[PDB]
Amino acid sequence: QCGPDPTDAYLEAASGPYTVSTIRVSSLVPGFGGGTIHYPTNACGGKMAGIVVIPGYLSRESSIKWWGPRLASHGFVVMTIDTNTIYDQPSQRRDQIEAALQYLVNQSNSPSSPISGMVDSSRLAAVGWSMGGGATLQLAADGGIKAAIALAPWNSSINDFNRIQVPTLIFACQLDAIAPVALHASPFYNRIPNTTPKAFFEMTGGDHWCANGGNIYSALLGKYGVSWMKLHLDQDTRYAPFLCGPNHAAQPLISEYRGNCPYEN
Repeated sequence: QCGPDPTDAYLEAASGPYTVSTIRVSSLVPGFGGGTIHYPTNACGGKMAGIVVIPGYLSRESSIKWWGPRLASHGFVVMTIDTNTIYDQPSQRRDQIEAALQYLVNQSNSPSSPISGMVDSSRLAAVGWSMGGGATLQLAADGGIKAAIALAPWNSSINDFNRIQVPTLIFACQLDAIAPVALHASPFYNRIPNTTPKAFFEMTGGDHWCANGGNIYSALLGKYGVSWMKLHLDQDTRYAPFLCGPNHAAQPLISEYRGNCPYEN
């Protein structure tokens, strides 16, 4: 689709090619707690996919805000959000992801928004951390987003994740003591139907915050995360060989990889 041919260095860089502007979204917005819209101002032309990023229990927008610039600078409209309260529960978080996505669609079709005309509503995704990652997987099981990324997800083991038909990438944090991989990210990944494109990247040594960015894992998180959205939202197959082919487990910072490559289409 749009932009430079990708390379490892280009995808591992702290910033993608585009300058990013931001809009503050007030907490008075209906259906979620406000946040920040990130959008590129010099991307090559058309409408873009829209992405919502949601934090976990007890946590604010600031905890996941790193994903906003990193995705937006590669040609996405990306809204990092607060929930209504930091104590919100899993199904409430799932409802708020959906309200936030609806907000991006509504503002793109508004006469008073800097992102008027910029969001393609057929190409929407969610990124979520912890309880917000469990809520992202729940939304994925409902079927109405086009891609999902879960960051150290936490969820009840009673779930519908064996119904997920949405391409899903899970980042697991090897030493997670809040959502231990063996009890959360790993069984969630396993249950996703094997007819659904999926990937599992476990980060060596990571605690529960490891997949939030702004740390030693940034280069790999950003490379795989942007490649996931480019491949599955934009259908940009130039990003497939960064996800399918490489010996991911040879990386010092990868302690386990799973996937069902090649992603056919």
